[PDB]
Amino acid sequence: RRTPPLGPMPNSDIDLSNLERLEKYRSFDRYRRRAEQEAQAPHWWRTYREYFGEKTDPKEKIDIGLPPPKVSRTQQLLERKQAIQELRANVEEERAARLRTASVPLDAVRAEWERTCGPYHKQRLAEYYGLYRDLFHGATFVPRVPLHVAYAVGEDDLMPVYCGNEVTPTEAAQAPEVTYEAEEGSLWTLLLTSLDGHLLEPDAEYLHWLLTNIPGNRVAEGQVTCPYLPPFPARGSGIHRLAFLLFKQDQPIDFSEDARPSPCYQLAQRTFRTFDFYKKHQETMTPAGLSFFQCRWDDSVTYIFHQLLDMREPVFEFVRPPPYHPKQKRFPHRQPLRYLDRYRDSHEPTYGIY
Amino acid sequence: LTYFSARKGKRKTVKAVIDRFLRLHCGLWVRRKAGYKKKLWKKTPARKKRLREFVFCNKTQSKLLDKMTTSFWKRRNWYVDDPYQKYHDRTNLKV
Amino acid sequence: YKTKPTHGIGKYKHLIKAE
Amino acid sequence: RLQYLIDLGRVDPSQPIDLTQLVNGRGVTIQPLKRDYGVQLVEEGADTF
Amino acid sequence: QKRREREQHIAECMAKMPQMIVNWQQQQRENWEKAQADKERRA
Amino acid sequence: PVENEAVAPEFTNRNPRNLELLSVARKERGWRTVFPSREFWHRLRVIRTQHHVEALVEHQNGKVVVSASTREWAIKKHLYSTRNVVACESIGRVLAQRCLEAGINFMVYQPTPWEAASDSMKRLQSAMTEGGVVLREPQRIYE
Amino acid sequence: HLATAEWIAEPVRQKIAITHKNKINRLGELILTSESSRYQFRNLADCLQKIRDMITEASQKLHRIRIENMNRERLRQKRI
Amino acid sequence: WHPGAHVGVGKNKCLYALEEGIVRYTKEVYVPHPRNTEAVDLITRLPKGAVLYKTFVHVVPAKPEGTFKLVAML
Amino acid sequence: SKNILVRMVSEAGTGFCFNTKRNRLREKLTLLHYDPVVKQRVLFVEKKKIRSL
RNA sequence: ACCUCGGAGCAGAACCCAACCUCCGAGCAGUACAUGCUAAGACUUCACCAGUCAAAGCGAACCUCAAUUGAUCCA
Ligand SMILES: [Mg+2]
Ligand SMILES: [Mg+2]
Repeated sequence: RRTPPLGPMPNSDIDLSNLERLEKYRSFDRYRRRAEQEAQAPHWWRTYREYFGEKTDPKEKIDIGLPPPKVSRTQQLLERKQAIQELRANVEEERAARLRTASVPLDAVRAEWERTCGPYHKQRLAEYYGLYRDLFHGATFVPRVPLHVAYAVGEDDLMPVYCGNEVTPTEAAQAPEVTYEAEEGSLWTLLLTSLDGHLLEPDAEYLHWLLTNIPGNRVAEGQVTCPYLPPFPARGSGIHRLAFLLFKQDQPIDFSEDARPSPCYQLAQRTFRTFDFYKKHQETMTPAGLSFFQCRWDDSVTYIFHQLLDMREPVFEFVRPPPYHPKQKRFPHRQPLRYLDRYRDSHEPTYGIY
Repeated sequence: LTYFSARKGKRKTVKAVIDRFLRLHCGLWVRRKAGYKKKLWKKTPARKKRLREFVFCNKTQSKLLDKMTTSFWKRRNWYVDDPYQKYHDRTNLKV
Repeated sequence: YKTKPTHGIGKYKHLIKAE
Repeated sequence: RLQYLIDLGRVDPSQPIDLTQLVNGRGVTIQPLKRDYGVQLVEEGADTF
Repeated sequence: QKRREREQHIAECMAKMPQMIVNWQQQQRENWEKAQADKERRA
Repeated sequence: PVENEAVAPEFTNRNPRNLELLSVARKERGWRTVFPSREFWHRLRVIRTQHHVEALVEHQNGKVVVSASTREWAIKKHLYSTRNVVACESIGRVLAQRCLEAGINFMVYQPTPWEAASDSMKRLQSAMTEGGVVLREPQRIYE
Repeated sequence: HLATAEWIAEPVRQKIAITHKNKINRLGELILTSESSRYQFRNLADCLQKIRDMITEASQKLHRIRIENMNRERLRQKRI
Repeated sequence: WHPGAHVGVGKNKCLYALEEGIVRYTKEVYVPHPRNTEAVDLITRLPKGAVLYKTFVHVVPAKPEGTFKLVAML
Repeated sequence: SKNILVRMVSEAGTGFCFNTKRNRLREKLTLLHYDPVVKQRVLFVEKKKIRSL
């Protein structure tokens, strides 16, 4: 029996009567390019994508954030052409390019990159680690405003904080310095949250470093509702990603639901839901910045368990499921002598009635 | 197989299966796989290890030789320096 | 499978030169 | 079993225990013509002794 | 006495392995060099 | 009896990256006959076109992790040409910074025989190794 | 309790503390467990044997770990 | 058939699962290794705009690798 | 009578041995092999023949 | 004339299927010497004998071909 094809089968638009005049696959690289763009395209038949590909809804994610400024593409393109034409006109780049001795300042490229198109890439990184799906249950934004944070270790050196960095708790035991490039008249807000830090329930976040009503870049007079307490990544719990996020407070708002006393290290008070928190307080403002890092267990984590948090430290551990074995059969055949050892519980011997 | 002898009228076990097999008290019988001492040069490593490993027996051929043997060979034996002590008994067997 | 609409999707000899 | 048999009182701990006192107590059978030259102690029972 | 004389015999030959091993690779290289010398005449 | 002392038996972490960082996640084995080896968690792909050069780290599911591009204005303002060996070593050096920024310490990159023999890719391979990224993973853990 | 044990000398005591930070309790007691065998005597046997092996060595994946520590160290070139 | 999604291959071209779960069959594109000359030169003879497919078995991992469990509250 | 099967012996005196095929015309061979006792690659020399094939 | 083994049609599409039915072949060869040791889980020439695939671990590097062959005792 045969059935017609539901959709248009491949290699159908082509014609077989004309075969020699057609242009051939010159190289392996041309084939895989055709194969790859074919793969990203959809197909009606059952494929690898519809089994192990996240099940994103067809509707685009909602993001009422800061739109881009209206840059004049005409003048912007002309200024770009002014830069490359004088670059090619220079004399020293010819030798340096063809002798392979040139380089580039990394931090300078980083500085101009994060101002030009960084927030789109940081948005891409955010959804990869799962910041948006865990925070807003899918809704996204674009952190247009840059954001730099550092942990002052001693006085000479410091640990930076950017998207996807590891941070030690010993260096994160104090408060960090923050800069977010705003002089801009109105207020701002900042908060530090841990997504997977909670242990009693999923989709619950803690809060370690909250500041509100910060006029301008200066951070000192910004009042704190939730005072500082470092995180506590337990041994064996794995890795916990700590998230910076920042909003554009257009006008001052009170904090009654959110107001907390002197720190007192009560996780029942520290825990809440960012989803409902955004729906109540943040209807006047919108996201402006974002960053995050990762933390792990260390000696200072053990210190705060016994001394600061006033509780016993937990000790988790990853346990795999047991190795599967089939149902026993009292007369095996063509199996090694250790068929019994695969099912015996006690490795030691024992004698029943003697 | 020689159900009643002539001098005493009792079953008689042939020493063939004694040299070939071994009993565990649960009723199981094991054996060394054949061809494990011939033409090892041509065999792949996966084959010769499969031959070196022991193998149990089906219930039928186990039942067949069980009819042959006598009750003396079926008793419980507590040997010393015997690795088969862990296996004479059975554990966690349902149906 | 033959009865299914996906039949003839993997065949490739009808493109290349026959010899 | 040794803890069990003394609790039953068939073999007295006041006197020295022996294979004779054991087999007189019928603690375990023995078949010397079946080539068993005695009896071993077994670690199973370390508790409650 | 049986395990001692064989173990020290193994230890004796053990110390001799790196010298003969270095000679072993040189044999294959001398056969490699001799291969190029002969097949050039075959060509 | 303390609220802070209250702890559940099981701890549920909703981070898929937690397992691979612990070397516990499963890497897709198979495709031995097919060229791109699925035995990875983070793969890089180079696209050396006749106009620009691209490099992007991607996850096993085909999702992009981080990208570096010669089309980006921030990178090309300081190059003479968008495809020279200088571009391949420079894009490799800046990608090493990005991988180290995004916590990507290990990753996979399978070049073809001609791609590996190319001096540009060799200097590209030398770039992130100096930056502090190695093109190898540890073997999986399980028993 | 570790620090109270007079039968252990001073340099051995803190050596066990810093090298076995995982097992110490909040109250300061070192906790140790073993469940390999069904016999509590044999369980107590290898328990003190591990303790004996610990004090002896005190009196005397990591490849991946040091890589990231080197990666973290070459990332933090930053002055105030 | 051809492997995929935790399905190894033996020397006798037999497919075998590596993870515990459900089996699935699909059809995807086939790109050989450069060493497979008969398959590499084949795709070069093909014309651009046309692509060949092949069957692929795929095992769906049912259960996760494991679970984080409390060991001691000290 | 093209090939010939030959055994080799451990020069360390351990007694580990195996077999491999050899051409009837080719000269004596000396190759490395992983001895399970010595537990590293060590040179074995083949001594005599066993059977033709 | 044949007696064993492998491939194709009969047997078109999961498996199997005979005829003194129609054809082509095999009783080797080549390259390494980790062609090392162990181990989860399964198939199996319709029984058994056999024949097969192999995760992972120790220890290391950084097999192709299709049949390509033979049990027990004994030496
Ligand atoms: Mg069968
Ligand atoms: Mg393996």
